[PDB]
Amino acid sequence: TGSLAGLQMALKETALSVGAQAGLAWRAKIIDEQLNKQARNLDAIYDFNSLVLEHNILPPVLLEGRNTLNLADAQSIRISDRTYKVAKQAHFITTPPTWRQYLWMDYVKPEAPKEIWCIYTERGWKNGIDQANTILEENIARIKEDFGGMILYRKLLAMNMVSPPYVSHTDLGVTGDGSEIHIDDRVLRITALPELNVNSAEWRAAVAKDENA
Amino acid sequence: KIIDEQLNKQARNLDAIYDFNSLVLEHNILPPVLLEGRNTLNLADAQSIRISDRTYKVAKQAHFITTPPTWRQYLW
Amino acid sequence: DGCCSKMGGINYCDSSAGRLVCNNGFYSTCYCTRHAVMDLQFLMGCCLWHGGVYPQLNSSGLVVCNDGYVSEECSLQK
Amino acid sequence: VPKLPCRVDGACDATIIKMMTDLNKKGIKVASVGQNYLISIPASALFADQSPRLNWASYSLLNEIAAFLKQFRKIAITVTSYSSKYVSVKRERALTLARSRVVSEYLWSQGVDSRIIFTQGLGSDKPITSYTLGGDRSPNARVEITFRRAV
Amino acid sequence: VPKLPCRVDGACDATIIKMMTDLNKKGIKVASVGQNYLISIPASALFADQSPRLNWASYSLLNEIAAFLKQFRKIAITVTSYSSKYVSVKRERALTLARSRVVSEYLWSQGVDSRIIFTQGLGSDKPITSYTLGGDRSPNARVEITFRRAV
Amino acid sequence: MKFKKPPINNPSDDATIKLAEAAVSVSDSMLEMAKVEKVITPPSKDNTLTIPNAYNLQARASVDWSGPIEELTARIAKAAHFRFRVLGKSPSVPVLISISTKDESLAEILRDIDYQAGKKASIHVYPNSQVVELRYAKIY
Repeated sequence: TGSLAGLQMALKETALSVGAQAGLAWRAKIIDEQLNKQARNLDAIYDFNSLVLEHNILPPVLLEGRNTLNLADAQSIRISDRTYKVAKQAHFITTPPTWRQYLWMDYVKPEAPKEIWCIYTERGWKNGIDQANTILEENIARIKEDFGGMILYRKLLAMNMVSPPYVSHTDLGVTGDGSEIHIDDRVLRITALPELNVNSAEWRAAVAKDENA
Repeated sequence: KIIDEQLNKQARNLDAIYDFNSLVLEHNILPPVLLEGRNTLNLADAQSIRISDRTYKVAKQAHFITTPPTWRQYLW
Repeated sequence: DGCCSKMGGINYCDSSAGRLVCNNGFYSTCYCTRHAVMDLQFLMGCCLWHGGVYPQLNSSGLVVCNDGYVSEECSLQK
Repeated sequence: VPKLPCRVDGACDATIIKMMTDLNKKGIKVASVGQNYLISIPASALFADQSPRLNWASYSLLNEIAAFLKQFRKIAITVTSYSSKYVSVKRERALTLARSRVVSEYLWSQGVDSRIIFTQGLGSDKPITSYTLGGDRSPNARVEITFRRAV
Repeated sequence: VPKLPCRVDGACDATIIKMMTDLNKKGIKVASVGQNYLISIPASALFADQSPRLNWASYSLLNEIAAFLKQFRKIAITVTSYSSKYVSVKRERALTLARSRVVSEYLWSQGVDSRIIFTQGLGSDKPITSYTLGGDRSPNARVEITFRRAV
Repeated sequence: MKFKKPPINNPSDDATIKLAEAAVSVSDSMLEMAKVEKVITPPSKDNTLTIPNAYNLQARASVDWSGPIEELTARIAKAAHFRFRVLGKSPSVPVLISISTKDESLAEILRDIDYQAGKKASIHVYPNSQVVELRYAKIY
């Protein structure tokens, strides 16, 4: 061990196991209190309601990558400038989504329980706090994915690279038999889903000026 | 441990000496590795000998790379 | 222990930079997350610059890395 | 935790405050606005009368300044020298360039861990004071070392 | 029962009766007919002589009124200001609008949990008294805050 | 000669740090795409013709509302002493709005509601008859 002249545990795991849960639950409570304090700002920021399309259709989610290289193996490479992908497809909704299904963390109060006991209970406490922060960060990434994909859809529809959804509605009159009637039946069905177009000759560019003095 | 400390002290001189980055070919292709031998004799057995003046051999073949090699994969 | 000494004490951990902030407006020298710029030059373990240790348990003492190289250096002698 | 580092090495907040206080009482001006830092040195404490030759005793002051500069982490440093009007514009442009070259070399010889050091000499173009009666004793003949603390 | 709330939070009947009694003895008129509530304040206890500038000491009274308003649950509040006749119709319409704007802003800055606050200034159009001899000392220059308690 | 740097606020939470860092990127994505849309299709018309102002549309309000459109517009019209009108059938999926402002005139409240309603509903004001009108779109 070291120089030539220098050459010349169950409570361990039980301490970690009670510390991790308590740290996780306590940090989860504090996270929920901070989320509930700032409830109006998050509703103003993640405004799903004002992104909805014509017939209450949620827009598709699109993803973008730039300056792409793949080394497939030795002897072959493939490069590209940009790539676009449809991660999720459009559909009908009745209610818009909200931030609470993404960001809210789950709390259940754990009521289910000395020389070196204290330091390892404290270390387990730190581990639980760190784990809770990591979980929250992945949730933030997920909500950012949904909002950014929809926002990117609006930009590409404006710049004429996707097609809008096409919807057809049929009007029936007064339908039914003598035991049951419906007065004004209408059936709505979207017949063309949005999709990228590969004809590059119709694409439209946007040049934004600045003018002063 | 002592060897690693001496390697970490002199890290800029070894990067200046083993400069793989400025040997790379046109499309980021690592050049092949060639070997040379001079003044060669083989006594195959009794009754037969074979001699040559120089010999050249391709030890390794060229390929695509994404990053150049560094001295740390060899010397650490 | 004493991070913000001759300042007002610890204000908070800025996780965007990974540093503590003192009670005057100075950044501290102490780190407070692991994703802070630490200047690491010396790392322990073996089979670095290969894939790491291939995790089979061996009858003999050879240690083999994930790319087929054999560490004679971490291997026990006879 | 026992094998990760716990702080940037060789650096302490008490040492930073101590050396900044000692430098301000000695007469070298140390100022900080936001994260930019300025050290301003009068030319009389470093050079002879308008020659680019250091005295032997001012190397202790340059050593003290280098010990201050090792406390931070940084990317670029700028050293600029300014003087007072003597003969023409060219003579003091050459003088300030020589002064900045020598000072930045000794600072680079000591172990300041910067990536770039820029040096320039502006002559007597940018005065900070309208009282121009001294020679090299004037308060507006100086060298200034500026940098930004990085993260 | 231990985890449902047992009452609306921060509210107590004794506190409501206490503050209503204290406000009526101080001179601010608090009245209740059915479930509608009216608070009437003389303009002399709040403003200077017909300027929309509060005194510094009247903010304690506005704080007291805000502490009263936090005891209820409500949807809309109306603040209306009335004054006395000085120069033209326009000058006091502008004056009452400015007074109501300032008072409703400070009330909104404090934490009254209402959904809408409406503000208007009626000038000197609707007098509650035929004795018009005072200036701003007159009893019919006032601000009135009215609301309906919801459920 | 104690050294101090000016902004010294209350301590911060790392959850709020992460939320702010996500929000800044959302904000400038929104900014860039709004630039693109404004350049591609420049607007020509303004809803001051459909909602002009009048006397007693200049009373003021501060509002914080997160529900359907009809109740808030009825409250605004009743405060403005106007009659209230509905045209068309209300849709089955409700039209939701969200307004959070401070101190503007009722005409501007109405115009912001008109902008946020979008393709689903419209607001018209007739000052000679003192009528506020909300009409629903002929869709579905």
